[PDB]
Amino acid sequence: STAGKVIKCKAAVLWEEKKPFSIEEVEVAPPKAHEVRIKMVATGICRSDDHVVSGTLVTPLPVIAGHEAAGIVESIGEGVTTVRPGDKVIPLFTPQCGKCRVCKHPEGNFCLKNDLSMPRGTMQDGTSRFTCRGKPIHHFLGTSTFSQYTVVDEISVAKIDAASPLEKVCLIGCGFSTGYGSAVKVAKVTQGSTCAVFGLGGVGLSVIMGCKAAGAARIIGVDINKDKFAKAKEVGATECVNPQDYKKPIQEVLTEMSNGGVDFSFEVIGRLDTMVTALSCCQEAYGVSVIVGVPPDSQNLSMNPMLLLSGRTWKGAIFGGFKSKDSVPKLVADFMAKKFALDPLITHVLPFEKINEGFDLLRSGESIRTILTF
Amino acid sequence: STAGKVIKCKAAVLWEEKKPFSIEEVEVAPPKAHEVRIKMVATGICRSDDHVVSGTLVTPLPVIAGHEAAGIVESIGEGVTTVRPGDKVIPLFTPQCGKCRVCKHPEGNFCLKNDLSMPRGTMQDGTSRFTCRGKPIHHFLGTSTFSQYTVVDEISVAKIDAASPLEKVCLIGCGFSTGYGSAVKVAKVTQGSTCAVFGLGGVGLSVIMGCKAAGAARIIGVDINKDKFAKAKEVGATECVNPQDYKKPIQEVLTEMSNGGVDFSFEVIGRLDTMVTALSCCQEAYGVSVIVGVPPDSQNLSMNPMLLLSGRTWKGAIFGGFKSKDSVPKLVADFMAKKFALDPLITHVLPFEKINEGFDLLRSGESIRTILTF
Ligand SMILES: [Zn+2]
Ligand SMILES: [Zn+2]
Ligand SMILES: [Zn+2]
Ligand SMILES: [Zn+2]
Repeated sequence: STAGKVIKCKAAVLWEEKKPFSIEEVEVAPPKAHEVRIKMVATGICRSDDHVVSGTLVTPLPVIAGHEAAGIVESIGEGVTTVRPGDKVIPLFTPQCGKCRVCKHPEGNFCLKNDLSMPRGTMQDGTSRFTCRGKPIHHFLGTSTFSQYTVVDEISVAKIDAASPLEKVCLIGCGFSTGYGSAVKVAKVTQGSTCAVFGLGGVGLSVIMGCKAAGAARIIGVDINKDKFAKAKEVGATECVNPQDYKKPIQEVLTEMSNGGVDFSFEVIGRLDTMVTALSCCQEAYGVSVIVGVPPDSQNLSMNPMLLLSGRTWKGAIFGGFKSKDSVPKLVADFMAKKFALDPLITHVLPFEKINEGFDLLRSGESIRTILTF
Repeated sequence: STAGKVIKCKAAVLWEEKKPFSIEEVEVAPPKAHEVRIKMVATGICRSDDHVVSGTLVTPLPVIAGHEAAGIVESIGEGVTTVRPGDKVIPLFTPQCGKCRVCKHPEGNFCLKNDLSMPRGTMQDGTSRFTCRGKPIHHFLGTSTFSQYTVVDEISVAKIDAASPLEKVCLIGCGFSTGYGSAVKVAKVTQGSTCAVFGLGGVGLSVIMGCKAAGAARIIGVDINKDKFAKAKEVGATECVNPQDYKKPIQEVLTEMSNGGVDFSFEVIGRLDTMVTALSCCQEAYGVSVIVGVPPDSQNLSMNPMLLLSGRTWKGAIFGGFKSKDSVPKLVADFMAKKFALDPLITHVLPFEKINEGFDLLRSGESIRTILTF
């Protein structure tokens, strides 16, 4: 009954930088060929949406942010074959065109048809499917999840298990997959190993879960916030050290505990200094260090190349290294299996009209994760 | 007839820093348990021996440098089982104890019983087997190859094919294995791939040979010395670019030629800037960059962590990543097979008494490789 025409719903529009979201009434055009229209059930509030707000992550304004969510398909345009109206889904911030140099590469996952490198804030056709009173509103990463309805290209959507709690699995859209995959697919943690995770936030907790799934024998969780240590242990950290309690550099305290250094270290905070530190606390001969995120406004770090000469590996990734369309479905399946748990991460569920409030919880504080329900 | 007592031979002793080598008469004590005495047939002159001279690579003086050579066993001490008097060998700058955390690791190769990290300039027992007129002379990396006779621990020696041209295979002791292995074992180049090698010197030429053995489909050789380009092509480079001819940064010219960037890049010069450049000219989503060497006096490089975030890998290694004792024997076997050639690298053969002259050829110039014969 909306199957073939415009929709009128409320979306959180960012007109200007450093301005709160504006609950507005916008019209959502019907999906063109290979586009899919989804009715949002829940969306998480991720750090990267706040960067849009600061002007740190530069993308065309006004826009409709959000990228970590789950929904239900309302209508699909011409040529769509992967989803059907009524199907559960998760929109993908990192596409899967399935045909670029990267999609075909057995390891690569940063699909070339992504809108994060040189942001356009459009659909693959270069047009916006949103208007606010005659004014065109830009998309955010082919997602725009801070809307009751959104349109996404077919390469930016994944069909998941129909019995999926969408108020929980929305995590698989960013936060969880990003940390989880960093462990299991980027570092490729091995059983019996020792790992160090710098930052015990939500992505942080997801890395620990990965390291655990992977089979690590020890997981040192490091944060300067004692308070964050309980969940970490509950989720899998075997130990937790507060760099603030030692009279010496933790790379040292860390190299001493692991007797030589850890097998894998994770810098999940995005700090430059911490990036180097984690590189160092790693076994000099065969240690692997993974950078989970770096603020979009990061500067150059200072390092001694000698750190790599001994035998260390330094890696990075977007979306936990997962081939998005192939993998999302699988993470739900594993969750449905009772494999991993997602609850420990959800610290707040607010109705969607209270967005800006969610952002406050995020901005100055302890909010592991805030889920917005529609 | 020397089988169980001191020997008197000539060695190149470095008494002081920034002083030429002194052809001297020194006595070589007989091998203790698990030590082996070797009669040198030839030794290459490697860049790292000159660092000892500048004071850049800090090791106890006076010392007997050299570490890239081949010889014949004269006597073996108690408990030796791997070599027998008369056997061809290659002394190993990077040991193989076979029992440290690193020897047991399937990838690690930087044996923990190495003398490069915290140089002692002794034997595993902490004693020197050299004296010059009553004065003790230090060892260099468990090797000291600038001597007619040397003593090495059993973990620092490899037995090779008895039909081996030792005036050619001495290369497998440093120079060749270092570049070769960087390709075939550290980057683990794959067939059909595109590679970029920064620096067309000897290790440089060995990386190109590796990339070729490995099966690359394209090999861009980069150097600011047009003159070095012929051997590179002869040895395997499909193309050669001189950064000096473009009006733009080669990371760009390079990203444009490889249409996205190379699969693997090698920084074989040891320059900080070049280190970053090679990181960048690599496919953002799945490109691997390998650092073959860094001067022992290197400073911190400046970099944007964002380079790794997309999906790139940054690695380093000592001795081409090869498990020394296991591998050396195999590189001779492959050479004996007609697999790879070593000649193109040997640009100079000088009798050993003319050491300092070899160092001149090295120091200011084009000398791919200088082999010293005893
Ligand atoms: Zn693609
Ligand atoms: Zn996110
Ligand atoms: Zn060892
Ligand atoms: Zn060398």
